[PDB]
Amino acid sequence: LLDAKASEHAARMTAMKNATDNANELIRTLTLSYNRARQAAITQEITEIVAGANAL
Amino acid sequence: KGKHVLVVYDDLSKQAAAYRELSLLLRRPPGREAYPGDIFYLHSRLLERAAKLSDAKGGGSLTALPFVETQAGDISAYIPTNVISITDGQIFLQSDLFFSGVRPAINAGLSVSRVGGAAQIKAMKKVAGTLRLDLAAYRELEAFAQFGSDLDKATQAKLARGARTVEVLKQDLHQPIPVEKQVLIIYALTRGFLDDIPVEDVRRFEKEFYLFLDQNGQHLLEHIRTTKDLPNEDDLNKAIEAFKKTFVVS
Amino acid sequence: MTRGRVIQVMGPVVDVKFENGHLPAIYNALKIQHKARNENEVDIDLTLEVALHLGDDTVRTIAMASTDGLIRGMEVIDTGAPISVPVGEVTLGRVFNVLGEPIDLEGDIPADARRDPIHRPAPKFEELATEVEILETGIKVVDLLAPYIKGGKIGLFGGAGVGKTVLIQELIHNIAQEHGGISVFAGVGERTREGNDLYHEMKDSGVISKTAMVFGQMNEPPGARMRVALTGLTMAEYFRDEQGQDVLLFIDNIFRFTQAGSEVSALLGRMPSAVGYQPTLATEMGQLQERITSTAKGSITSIQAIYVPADDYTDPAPATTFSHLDATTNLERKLAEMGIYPAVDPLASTSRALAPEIVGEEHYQVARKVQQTLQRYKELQDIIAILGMDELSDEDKLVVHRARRIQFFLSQNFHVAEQFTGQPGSYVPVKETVRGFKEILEGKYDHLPEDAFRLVGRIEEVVEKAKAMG
Amino acid sequence: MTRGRVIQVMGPVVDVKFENGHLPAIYNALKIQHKARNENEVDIDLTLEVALHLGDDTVRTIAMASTDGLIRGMEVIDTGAPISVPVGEVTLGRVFNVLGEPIDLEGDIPADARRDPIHRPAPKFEELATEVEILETGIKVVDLLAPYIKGGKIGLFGGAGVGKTVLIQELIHNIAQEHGGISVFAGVGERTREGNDLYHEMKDSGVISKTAMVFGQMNEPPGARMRVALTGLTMAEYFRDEQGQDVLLFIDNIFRFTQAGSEVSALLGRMPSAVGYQPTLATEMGQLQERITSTAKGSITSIQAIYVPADDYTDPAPATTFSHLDATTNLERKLAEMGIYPAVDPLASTSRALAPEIVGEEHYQVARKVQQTLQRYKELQDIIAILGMDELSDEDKLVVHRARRIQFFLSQNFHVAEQFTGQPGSYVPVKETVRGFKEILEGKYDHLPEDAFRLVGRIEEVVEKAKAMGV
Ligand SMILES: Nc1ncnc2c1ncn2[C@@H]1O[C@H](COP(=O)(O)OP(=O)(O)O)[C@@H](O)[C@H]1O
Ligand SMILES: [Mg+2]
Repeated sequence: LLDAKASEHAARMTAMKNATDNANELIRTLTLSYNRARQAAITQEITEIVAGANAL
Repeated sequence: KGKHVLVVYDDLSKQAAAYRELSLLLRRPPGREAYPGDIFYLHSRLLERAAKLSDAKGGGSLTALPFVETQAGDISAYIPTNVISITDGQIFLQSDLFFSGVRPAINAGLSVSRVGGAAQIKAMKKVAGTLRLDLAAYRELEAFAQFGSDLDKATQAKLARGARTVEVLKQDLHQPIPVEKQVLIIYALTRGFLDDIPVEDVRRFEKEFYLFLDQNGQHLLEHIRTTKDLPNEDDLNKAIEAFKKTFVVS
Repeated sequence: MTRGRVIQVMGPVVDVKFENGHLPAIYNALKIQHKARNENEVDIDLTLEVALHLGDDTVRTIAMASTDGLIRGMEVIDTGAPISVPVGEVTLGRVFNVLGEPIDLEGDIPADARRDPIHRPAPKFEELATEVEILETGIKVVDLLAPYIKGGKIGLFGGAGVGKTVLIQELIHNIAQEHGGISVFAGVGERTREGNDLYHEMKDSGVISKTAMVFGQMNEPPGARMRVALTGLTMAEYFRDEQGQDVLLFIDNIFRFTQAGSEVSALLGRMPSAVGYQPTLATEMGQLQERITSTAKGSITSIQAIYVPADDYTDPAPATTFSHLDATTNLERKLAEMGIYPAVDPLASTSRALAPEIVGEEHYQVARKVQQTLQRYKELQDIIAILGMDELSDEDKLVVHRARRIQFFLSQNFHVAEQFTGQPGSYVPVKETVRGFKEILEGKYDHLPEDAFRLVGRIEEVVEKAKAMG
Repeated sequence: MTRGRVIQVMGPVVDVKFENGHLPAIYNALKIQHKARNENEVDIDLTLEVALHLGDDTVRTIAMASTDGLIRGMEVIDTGAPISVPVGEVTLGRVFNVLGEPIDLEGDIPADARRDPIHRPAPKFEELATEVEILETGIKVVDLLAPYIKGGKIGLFGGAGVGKTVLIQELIHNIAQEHGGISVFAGVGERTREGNDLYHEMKDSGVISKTAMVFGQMNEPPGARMRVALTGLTMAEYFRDEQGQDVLLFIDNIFRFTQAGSEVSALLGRMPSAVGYQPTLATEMGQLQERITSTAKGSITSIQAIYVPADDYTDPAPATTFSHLDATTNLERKLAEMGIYPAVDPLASTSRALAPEIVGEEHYQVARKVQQTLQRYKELQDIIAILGMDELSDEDKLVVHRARRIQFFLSQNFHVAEQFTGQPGSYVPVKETVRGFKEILEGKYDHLPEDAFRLVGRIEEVVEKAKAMGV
């Protein structure tokens, strides 16, 4: 029983570490898309403002 | 003239696009997403003309069901937000719910009716008052119960009840059913009489219940359709028990 | 002589040409009253507000109604003053439009009644009050966790189902009963059926006898949607200035006020702002809000329901609006379902008046302890969830036991809704609220059932209700 | 007779001034034919199409060829009618340009043949037909989850380099060989190499004896790309109406039509739309799409390829086209990279013919179950990525196990892909597809490795591949 408890704790620790690594990778892959979308939004907004100004 | 009218607009997004094109061709200054300003005024003027006239005006009524089509399930877009800010509610449909076997894929969490309660009969109100709480609890628990392994007794009971309710709420295309039979079926669901029925057997249970009511218990349907209220609880309970006894559980 | 001609009609914007040396001033009102000359023309009775001086003796105006049927060359008369609305006791119990014309079925206002201009500069620095004062509302939740500053602006958040109309009616009733002041409602650009329902509810409850209402619902043009709030503000300003009493001003939705100006800006001919709004958004909002201030005599305090589209708090209109608020009240559908009326959220609501040097050290300590206990209970509900099924220390049980009592005691019975439930309702002073919550925290009543704390009012009402229950 | 004069030249847009009271109507064709007066001029043979009336006897036109060499003051002739295209039995087996001049070097069209105007109104409401019937294609995923319709509109959406051309070629190879009617191919804005290869393919296969082609490829100026689709459509309409035949219409990248429209729109003097497109994007596309309909006299079934710019499915040009189609297949780069061919989305693709009373109760049930299990697998993706398979419940393991095999079995080997891989290809009947997917759903093949389902075809080929691998 004692050996089983020790093994359970070690396995949970390893699983949590792997989960943290996967979460960090997902975070960076999402930040790339966030930057792309931010650039696209800024471009669209400035284009709309300039077009509205030129319309007059 | 004192009559009741129902109006359905197939797509207000097409109207918005056409109005934007016309305004741009007339060389009016564009605004957000090239949509001209007063794009909200257009839809407000259109939709605000539907009303329930008072008794002095003849008592007529016009109800409208505008449609708005979204891109990739984005409900926070310009036209969807403008239309949502005008109407008295919204019925939201989702692709994930559509393909998960749930038709007509009503999203209960994101749907709301600002006239609810007053727009229901007494029986339907007193039967379906708790259904929103039931679905809220089911969704909240199911959001994590597939891995949480909490397995508390109350959580298990709530999950089973919510799954049975979700199975009940499904429907087939071009298959309308009377309001009295709806009242009876949600009554049976909420009272817990079908809590032992398997989920896969729930739909066949509902079909057999409608067939059984078509033969016996017809006076309950007549009473509901004549008085807009539930019949005596004991008679309805014993009829439900009789149908449950004669039902073959698979 | 002093007449003009229509030269351009482009939706809500109409251009009028006057003779040299007779131009109308900005914000003046112009009337078009044309009779059908034949069967190819229609009758028109339209009002225009002067906006710009375009030069060459021409003036650009915005219409207060529909411009369908206008013909280039119609005659325009100048009223010589901005739009004027009647003020006084005659406005109480009536319903008006943006032009000050009654829209109910009762008689018209006599032509000799006093009328005041809509546009007015805000009171200057030397006239305002030199200290913060607290408006006693009589509602326990508001008076404890989010005091209403007298003369300040309060933001109200909440959708359908919650008791927003009930809260409004109760506030009007309590203020008129205790502080002796009237209330004013301004329906700026919202649902007509909702406005009608509110009117009928007020008429049934009897609160209508001490209020005036102006409706500019979303079926009206932006010209009226811009000015309805200002008409209501002038109606309240009369009572603030002459009668010298504290009054209430309710605005149905302050976002539509900016939206209408944004709609008309493009046709007026101004360059677009950041998100398509008008470049004058901040100054327009300031000129509207800064007239709602407390002075030496009387004051105006405003409850403004605010709608944030798509919950985007970075939008320029909510961003500008939030810079004027002093308090905040959030209505919770969860509390409404649990039955804890007024369903005011005890944690989401905030107020800058909750300071030790304003409400008092005892009040501040009681409020802070209540907030801490409620936060702990909210955390412990999650801890009860996700495993840990009622396996917690003794202090967790104690704080949950206290928190349920506090949450149920936050509920209160109202003077309104006594026609639905035979309970007469109560008005609970802030000292009594503080004392009762202090006693509950101290455990003086920790042995009582939690059901006895619901809809009681004062602290004793709990003990008599429990004794009656047995 | 009345003549005009060139006023302005700005790229593919030309201004022409006419005598008072003799302005040409909109959509008319104008001809410029100039002979070099001296050594500092070039010969010109160009045609124009009227677009706008600018006032003061001025007309703004669109050129169908390069405008290099035009000089302010050249003489313009008005033909008095829109672009006229030869049509009839002559067009079969020939290749034309946008103007209707053969480019196959196989002779010249007689000068007295019937020619139809390129612009005409759409068919009326009461002239339409609404019969629904399944068009069998031999592709497993198309036949299962999104059946095609005879006489309907079919769209194939996709990004750059995903397989739209391959799917078009496979559909041609599967349908056009045995259709027995008349086929029309319009390659608007596509590769001249692809056009030449496809022409040689029909010449080899003998199908060319019953088809007509108009290319107007991507190297052309926007004027030709804006009208080659109508040039093909008028021949298709003639064959539908006069002879009452059944017509196959293939269009490659109908998005190029709207792209050329947007390119021209800026110079015509219109306010830009949301993302730079023309304001008239909806109506211009509607006037073209609504003419491709099946009527009482005849039926036209059209398969159109649609390009998605930058893989953005919310772009206005792809977004507006969705309302005109009956069955749509959505190709995905994510599926393409994994190795699934065709890389069609099993959930995004939809068809109006997928009903219990049309395809059959068993077919409908199998399709619904497959979509449900695929949706569940898609939902589990985030948890799989974060925690892994270890945290799934017992039945979720089974859901993933079935879903991976279903997704792999949805792939197929194509006849047209033999020259690049050596796989002979397959043609799977819909009954075999339904039976195989039902067997997979029932758990009959849960023991086989998932790689055995990759590119086989029939369900027995899965067993053969697994046994060859050593199972
Ligand atoms: N069934 C298939 N088997 C193998 N490769 C394929 C298949 N379908 C498409 N491809 C790949 O797609 C590419 C051709 O894409 P193509 O259709 O020209 O892109 P687009 O849709 O932009 O025209 C080829 O390189 C080929 O490798
Ligand atoms: Mg291609």
